[PDB]
Amino acid sequence: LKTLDVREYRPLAMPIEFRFYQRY
Amino acid sequence: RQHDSGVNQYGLKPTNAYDYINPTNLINFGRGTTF
Amino acid sequence: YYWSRYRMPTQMPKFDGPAPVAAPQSMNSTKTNEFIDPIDDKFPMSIRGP
Amino acid sequence: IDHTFRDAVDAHFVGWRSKKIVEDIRRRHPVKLTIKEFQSPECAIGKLREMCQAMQHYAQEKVIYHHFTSIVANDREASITFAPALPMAKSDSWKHIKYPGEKEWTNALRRMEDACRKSGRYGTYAKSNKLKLRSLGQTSYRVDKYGRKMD
Amino acid sequence: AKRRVIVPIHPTPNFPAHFIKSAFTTDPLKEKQKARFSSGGEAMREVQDIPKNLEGERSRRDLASRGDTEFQALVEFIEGASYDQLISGRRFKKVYDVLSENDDMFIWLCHTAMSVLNPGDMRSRLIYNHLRILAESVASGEMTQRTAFRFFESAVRSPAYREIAKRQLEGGAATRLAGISAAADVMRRMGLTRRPMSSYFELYQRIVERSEAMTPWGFPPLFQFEERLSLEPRLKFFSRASGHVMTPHTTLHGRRIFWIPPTWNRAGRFLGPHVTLYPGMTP
Amino acid sequence: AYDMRVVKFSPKDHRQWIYCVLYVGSGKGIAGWGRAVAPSTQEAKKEAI
Amino acid sequence: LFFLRMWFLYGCCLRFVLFVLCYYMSPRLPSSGNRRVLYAVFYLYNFVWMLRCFFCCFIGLVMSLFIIEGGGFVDLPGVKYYTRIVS
RNA sequence: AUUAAAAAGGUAUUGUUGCCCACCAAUUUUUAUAAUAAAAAUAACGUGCAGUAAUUAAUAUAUUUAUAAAAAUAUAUUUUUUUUUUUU
Ligand SMILES: [Mg+2]
Ligand SMILES: [Mg+2]
Ligand SMILES: [Mg+2]
Ligand SMILES: [Mg+2]
Ligand SMILES: [Mg+2]
Ligand SMILES: [Mg+2]
Ligand SMILES: [Mg+2]
Ligand SMILES: [Mg+2]
Ligand SMILES: [Mg+2]
Ligand SMILES: [Mg+2]
Ligand SMILES: [Mg+2]
Ligand SMILES: [Mg+2]
Ligand SMILES: [Mg+2]
Ligand SMILES: [Mg+2]
Repeated sequence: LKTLDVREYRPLAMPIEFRFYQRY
Repeated sequence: RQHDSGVNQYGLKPTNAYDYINPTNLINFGRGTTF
Repeated sequence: YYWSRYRMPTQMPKFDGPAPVAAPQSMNSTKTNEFIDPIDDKFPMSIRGP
Repeated sequence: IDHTFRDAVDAHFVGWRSKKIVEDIRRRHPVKLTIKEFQSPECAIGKLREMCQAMQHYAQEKVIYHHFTSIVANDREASITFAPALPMAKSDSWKHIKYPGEKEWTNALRRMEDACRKSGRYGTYAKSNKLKLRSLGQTSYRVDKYGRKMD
Repeated sequence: AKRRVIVPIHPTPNFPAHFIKSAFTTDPLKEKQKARFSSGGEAMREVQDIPKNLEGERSRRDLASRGDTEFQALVEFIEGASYDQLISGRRFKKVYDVLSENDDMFIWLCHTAMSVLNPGDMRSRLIYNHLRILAESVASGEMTQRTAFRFFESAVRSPAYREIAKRQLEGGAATRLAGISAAADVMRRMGLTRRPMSSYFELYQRIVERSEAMTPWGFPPLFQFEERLSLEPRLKFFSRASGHVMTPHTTLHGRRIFWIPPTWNRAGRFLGPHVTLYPGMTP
Repeated sequence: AYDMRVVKFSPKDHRQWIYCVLYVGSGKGIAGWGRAVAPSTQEAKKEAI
Repeated sequence: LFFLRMWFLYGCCLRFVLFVLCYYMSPRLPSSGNRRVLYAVFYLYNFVWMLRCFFCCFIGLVMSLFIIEGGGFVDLPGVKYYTRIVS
């Protein structure tokens, strides 16, 4: 695709399922 | 002591790692807000 | 000099520390008076008097 | 139906827009081309002439019949108006693709020069001297960020 | 872009260093922000709440001659009725805070009396000593109320406890008298209050007010005690606390105690609080 | 570690708060660690402690 | 570690090359200027390859062959090889 | 004497005068060369205004359509904003 971020977007939220996918 | 355990001197007391990185959340929500 | 009068005779108190108790401090939309005492105006008039 | 467009315009635009407008004439629609944004009256009819001389070239091949109607050369707008042939009895009785030619052009030109010289305003906008950052890619010499040579 | 160039000012006989950095800023995107607040000796000693340390002779002398602080606060509030002073909401606040210094301790005890079905016989020296110790640990901050409560219910009572409870209780709710006489007894024998009655009165009162509430003796587990999110001070459970068009521009215009009174630069038409513009006639 | 987080108190108001991470220890068998987000550097230090 | 930028080293740490061209190229914003690029040639198994590399070196009296060295990244996208000395 | 307080989204990050989308020129580089090869870097010019519940909500498949984003219809769907009859 365009290979680079056009938008600089940093969401700060860290939902537990996104991180430990072994347990949820 | 004189007030709540989950609120310190500067605002809500930041337990998870989300609050150390994003500490707006400590003191802000909505228009209605007081200390 | 003529300005020799206007030196500080004593050492001024430093500002060492935090806002005083119940100071105005301002969140999202907050109408703030530095002037009005926070605690003593909020006190009901029937008690303190006009 | 009206297509208004600017004065500074590419060959590309002229091409596909030309074909658009002709295809609209084909459908019996009212058509008018207009420039309401221009640096000079001169360049303005430069574009009007361009688009029309593309429309001729295209529409005489697909053989759709229309006559040129009105040239309004004005201070705030420079515009030309076309109308289609009503029926195939109107295409067979009068068969023509009819456009302006140098007389009407240069005359409404002079009329726009004077109409604009009277009100004292020779365009709605003019090009700006600003030079935006530009890369040329590969070059044989040193070049500053705006694309100009190093003396 | 014609960026404003501010020349830095160096300390002066009348313009000391800290004054400069506090009252003057060379970055003019920071002009016109707002007012900042600071504290010196007494307001700082209040705010910062640094508990003193015991020390050599002067501190112990000052512990000795200390006397009753609860009465002192009250005197100082009352004294605002003297002709030469006003009646202060701050003096009242200090009064309040000394009356309620223990407060939540009482609150805890309420829960041990009313929030527990069948807490054994509360007269027996055993369960009594459990209660005593936990109370003294809620006071003096050694434990959280939650931890002390969960301790109290999980404290060791007697073998086959439920099956002995089937020999007294139907649905397992004991009678609450032993509990209250116990919980008043502890606060009396512990030195918790300066004046003896206060223990018993507060503990009793706080129960009687809650008696009228819908589902009075149950509590949500999260709001019952200290936790990250809490209830607003009016709704806390056994707590002690249970023109108009022109007004935003008026503000100052009532009878207003001030902090810093306004000045002529910062307020255009205001005349001072005392002023009476539409005076009535009085003998 | 010391660090800087922006703290937005309103759509205009922006404060600079800093962030401290430290650990207290005594080789005698007792340690502990803390972190805090405060207004000043000294503040986050004392806080985290 | 990015192993595909080394394609023309063919498993070797340094390379020899003959000079051909030098043109100039403008790096990825927000870094502006003119980065000097040298267009080089070398041969392997009687195939003649044109290698395109960053010119960081020092050029003295006119000379032909350089020594190409490996990586790191640079402002200029697609530049992968660098210059060591000139012979 | 007629009304008003309490439920809400942001691809931006002092934040809508915010950002982005495709075509439309040059060039740079690899190759599996389909109107006019494909893909990747890219900072002109010109058209718009596709997207951020965003001026007929969006997303996916399907078929069609075409200056350019895309648009029409057929299905599923919320990474779209909610409005609520336990026999009347
Ligand atoms: Mg990113
Ligand atoms: Mg977000
Ligand atoms: Mg809200
Ligand atoms: Mg390799
Ligand atoms: Mg780099
Ligand atoms: Mg090629
Ligand atoms: Mg291509
Ligand atoms: Mg759409
Ligand atoms: Mg749109
Ligand atoms: Mg839409
Ligand atoms: Mg779609
Ligand atoms: Mg489709
Ligand atoms: Mg289209
Ligand atoms: Mg589609």
